[PDB]
Amino acid sequence: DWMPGQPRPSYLDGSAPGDFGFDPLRLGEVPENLERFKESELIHCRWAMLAVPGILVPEALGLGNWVKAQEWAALPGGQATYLGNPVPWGTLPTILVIEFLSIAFVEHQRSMEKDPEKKKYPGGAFDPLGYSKDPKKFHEYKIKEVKNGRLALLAFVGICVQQSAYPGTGPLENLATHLADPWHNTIGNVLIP
Amino acid sequence: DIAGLTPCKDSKQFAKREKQSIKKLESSLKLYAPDSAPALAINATIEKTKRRFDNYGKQGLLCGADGLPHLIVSGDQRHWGEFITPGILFLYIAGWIGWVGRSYLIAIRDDKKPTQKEIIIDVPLATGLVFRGFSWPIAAYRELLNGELVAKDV
Amino acid sequence: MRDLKTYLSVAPVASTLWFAALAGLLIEINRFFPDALTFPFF
Amino acid sequence: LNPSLVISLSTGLSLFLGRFVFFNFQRENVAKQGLPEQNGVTHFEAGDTRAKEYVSLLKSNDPVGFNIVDVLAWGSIGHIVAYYILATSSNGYDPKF
Amino acid sequence: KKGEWLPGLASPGYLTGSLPGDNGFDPLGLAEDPENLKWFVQAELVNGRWAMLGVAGMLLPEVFTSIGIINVPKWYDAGKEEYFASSSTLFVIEFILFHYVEIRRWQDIKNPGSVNQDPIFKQYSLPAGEVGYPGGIFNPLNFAPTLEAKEKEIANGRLAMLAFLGFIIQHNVTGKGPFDNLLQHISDPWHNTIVQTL
Ligand code: CLA
Ligand code: CLA
Ligand SMILES: CC(/C=C/C=C(C)/C=C/[C@@]12O[C@]1(C)C[C@@H](O)CC2(C)C)=C\C=C\C=C(C)\C=C\C=C(C)\C=C\[C@@]12O[C@]1(C)C[C@@H](O)CC2(C)C
Ligand SMILES: CC1=C(/C=C/C(C)=C/C=C/C(C)=C\C=C\C=C(C)\C=C\C=C(C)\C=C\C2=C(C)CCCC2(C)C)C(C)(C)CCC1
Ligand SMILES: CC1=C(/C=C/C(C)=C/C=CC(/C)=C/C=C\C=C(C)/C=C/C=C(C)/C=C/C2=C(C)CCCC2(C)C)C(C)(C)CCC1
Repeated sequence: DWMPGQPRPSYLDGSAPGDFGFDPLRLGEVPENLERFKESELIHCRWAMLAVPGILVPEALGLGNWVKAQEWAALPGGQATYLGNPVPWGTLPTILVIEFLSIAFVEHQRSMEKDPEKKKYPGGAFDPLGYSKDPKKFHEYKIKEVKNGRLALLAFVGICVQQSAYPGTGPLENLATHLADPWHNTIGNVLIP
Repeated sequence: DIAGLTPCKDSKQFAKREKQSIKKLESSLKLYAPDSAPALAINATIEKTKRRFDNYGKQGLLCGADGLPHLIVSGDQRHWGEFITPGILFLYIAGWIGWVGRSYLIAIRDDKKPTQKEIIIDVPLATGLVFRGFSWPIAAYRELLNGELVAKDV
Repeated sequence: MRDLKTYLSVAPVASTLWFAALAGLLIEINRFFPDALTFPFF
Repeated sequence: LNPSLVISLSTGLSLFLGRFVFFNFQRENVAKQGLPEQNGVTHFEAGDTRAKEYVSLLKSNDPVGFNIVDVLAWGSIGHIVAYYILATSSNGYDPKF
Repeated sequence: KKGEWLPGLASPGYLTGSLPGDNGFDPLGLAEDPENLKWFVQAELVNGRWAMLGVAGMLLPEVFTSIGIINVPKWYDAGKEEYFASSSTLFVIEFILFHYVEIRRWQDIKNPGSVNQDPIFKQYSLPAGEVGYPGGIFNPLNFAPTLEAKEKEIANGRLAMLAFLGFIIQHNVTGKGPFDNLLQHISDPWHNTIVQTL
């Protein structure tokens, strides 16, 4: 239960992966919407579980924050630099057309297939090691995935809001500012400027 | 300052209005004797004019190019006394009036002739209800949560 | 007597007494605190 | 920088997407959408002599049904995207970071 | 005969007398609805308890300062002082902690007995008490929550709430603190009254 004392909604039984009973606005009132949301949540969860590592790992190295690592395209003659080496296709029109064709194709494959559990948990070629072998550990990993994903989503909100509270900063740079003085460099100073 | 305005304590037109107003009253004063009653009346109006202009300039009122106090109702905390604070005071009084009148209409709606107590006021009932508006934001808020403020299906 | 008090509770008489008391109060308020475009007590 | 290069690449990719990628979604959506109808019946059946769709021009020996109109639609996409790319490259516009 | 706030006036019907501190006092009829009465009972308890701690923390450090034992800032000047943390950080700590505690108490107000157990440690739960009077770890000395005892809690809370209402309004018009006001009054009460202060 996400809030002990509150009665659970009628349609949230507790069987679905991540079913802690959270729907105050009753957005999943319709099973069509609820099933579509169950797919869309995992998509956001998985994009965030790929984003957060890619957002904070280059910062630990010599590369700047994720906001400045997407800056060459602002100026005319931009040149991308993966690992400090100027890649030849660094121009914005090149990457823009490349990302459009590839991302649109792959993400549209998800639209053309409605099961609608293939839209959630496809597997097959996407499960070579076969962690879906046991329908109990596979559902346990479903719980592990949705909680890891919600954790990464909350972290992505933190990164973006911190980026707003400190324009042109890094998440780990904000962490170091908090480590310098946790009692004088807290959100209270941006909550109470 | 805000919106290009200058505070009335700094505006020259504001001080020129105070001068010309006082000098106009003094021009009316020379016609009468120093011990006269019109003289004490005009002198009191002059002192009342000085008090008014000084109070406006002291409480941070902003003046335009015309030397007249302009009010800023955007919510800027430097001028809450110009709208938000008197507005909250009004909403307290208005809610008081409406809540007391509503309590009266509810109390007489079950009378044999409810129209009788609407054209002939039941002053005892009124005097007992006039002080319920003192806590009107509370009694109203509770009636909002308990479904007592709005008639069901109308 | 009771009929006289019932007459004093009629709508116009109650309105006059109520509005007269209200008019006198606002007059004395603007007499001890004349002008005032703002709420100065902050 | 070359108009033929941008126009051929843009139109070629547009026709490629519309034939092999965005084809089944477009056809199933235009099937569930249907023909526009007045008073619960098509414009032609109601009595509009000029509202009969030209199935002869829609005839195509293509295995999937790509006809002239599909070429015209996705080709117009390619040329508009091409001239957008060309016009955005020649203006020399640059914001300020 | 449960105690009459006004010896002449009768007690309202909805105020039975089963509540501690009941004296038949509700002229405006704010607790006519039993649900409003149930909510306002908790509001009186929490407001009275905070007022009791507040009045103590405002008066007792100041009298000990004016006597000479300690030198503690006054209750209105204690905020401007410098502390080990930024006042903004102190605010966020207090907000988060109360945003957890007050909502846990609120779940008991709506649904009684629904938050008696620790969610971290499954054991170590609270025994069943009444709303506003949580047992278990909240009563370590194991006193008896009864009448008089609860009536004295409400009575001290009412006087402390009036005491807080006095402290804030006094400090506004008199400039100094509560104990300084009492000393100024004790020196010459007939010439150091609210009549003289205004
Ligand atoms: C877009 C991402 C997304 C989506 C699609 C879902 C979808 C779903 N969630 Mg989930 N959730 C998310 C993010 C998301 N969640 C995040 C980030 C968290 C961590 C806080 C959670 C934590 C969570 C819990 C604990 C539970 C769910 C549950 C559910 C399911 C039922 C709720 C529902 O039907 O509402 C549908 C949701 C939407 C339609 C998304 C609406 C988005 C709105 C418009 C904007 C959100 C405002 C946001 C607060 C802004 C903050 C930004 C910041 C700058 C302030 C459902 C399938 C419940 C469940 O039973 O799981 C099966 C459940 O118990 N979620
Ligand atoms: C910790 C997060 C997490 C968790 C617990 C799961 C859990 C699960 N996933 Mg999932 N997934 C995730 C993240 C996660 N995923 C991310 C970020 C993506 C990319 C968008 C995907 C994309 C994905 C797809 C397409 C599918 C699944 C499937 C599944 C289910 C069975 C497969 C499995 O168990 O894999 C095991 C997971 C692990 C062994 C995690 C260890 C891997 C390490 C820790 C990665 C760390 C390296 C670095 C940070 C990431 C770089 C890797 C990158 C190059 C891919 C299972 C419930 C399949 C399914 O639904 O079954 C039917 C399915 O088809 N996942
Ligand atoms: C909570 C409270 C006070 C809490 C104070 C605190 C925490 C103080 C904290 C600090 O000071 C310290 C300790 C140290 C300082 O350095 C810092 C600060 C921060 C300053 C007061 C409540 C105070 C609450 C009060 C005064 C409530 C009064 C309610 C009344 C009188 C209602 C009566 C009636 O409603 C009935 C019952 C029936 C109706 O029909 C008629 C009417 C008359 C309406
Ligand atoms: C802040 C501000 C502002 C803004 C505002 C806004 C924009 C808002 C709003 C608002 C709104 C939008 C509100 C609402 C409403 C709604 C509803 C829905 C209603 C209601 C009411 C009622 C219900 C009532 C009841 C009663 C009472 C209680 C009293 C007496 C009696 C009666 C019955 C009347 C401005 C800038 C201007 C100025 C400054 C300040
Ligand atoms: C034989 C064959 C083939 C081939 C084919 C081809 C090659 C074709 C085509 C085609 C094409 C290639 C088409 C196109 C295009 C189209 C269109 C239809 C167009 C257009 C244009 C436009 C529309 C324009 C507009 C404009 C203007 C006018 C000006 C301004 C600008 C703009 C741009 C806007 C293959 C082997 C493959 C297969 C089998 C068969």
